[PDB]
Amino acid sequence: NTLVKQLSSKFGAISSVLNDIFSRLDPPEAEVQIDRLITGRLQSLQTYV
Amino acid sequence: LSFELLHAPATVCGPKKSTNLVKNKCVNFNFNGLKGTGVLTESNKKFLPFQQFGRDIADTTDAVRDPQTLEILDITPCSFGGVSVITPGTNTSNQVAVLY
Amino acid sequence: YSVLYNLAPFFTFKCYGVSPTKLNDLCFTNVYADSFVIRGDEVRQIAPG
Ligand SMILES: *[C@@H]1O[C@H](CO)[C@@H](O)[C@H](O)[C@H]1NC(C)=O
Repeated sequence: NTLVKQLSSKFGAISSVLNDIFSRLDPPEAEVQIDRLITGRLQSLQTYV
Repeated sequence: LSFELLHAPATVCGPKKSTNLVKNKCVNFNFNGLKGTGVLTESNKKFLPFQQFGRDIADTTDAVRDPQTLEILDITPCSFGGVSVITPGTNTSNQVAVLY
Repeated sequence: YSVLYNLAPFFTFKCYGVSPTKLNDLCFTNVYADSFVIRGDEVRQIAPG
């Protein structure tokens, strides 16, 4: 349940939804936003393991 | 210029033409600026007139309202699963079996 | 928003939160337009933070 609920954290990004970030903003900043989200989710997975 | 983005009908955007509504198959959908992939089916939820879209325990959009007709559509992902390959040694045979 | 580069050469066009580049695909609830007149040295004051 904790792993599932950790998917709504923005991790310092504009949004937690990838589609909104990709459709609302340019690739130059989309890179950093998706990097932040990906790093947060990878950290969550490693902690669970 | 200040733009308002809320859980509202959101009736101000560009000249994009709409297509027909097709159900019971995994498709790409763009419901009023909201993009996604999956199969849309008739929903049996008791939506209230002021409500626009639903949500699940996993905090994701799993129900939408058609911006043309007062219809609630449930969104589910298309089929998914894992595949395992059962083999003896390659020193023995090249035949395999597959478990979905 | 496609027809917006049809005036005098704009000196300031800065967009926060949405990429102006061919991104009229987003649907908004309402739009607010705030128009005023300032001096050139004060234009930089109109920005977050
Ligand atoms: C236009 O949109 C309104 C919104 O409720 C809807 O009732 C009506 O059926 C729509 N007309 C057509 C031709 O789709």
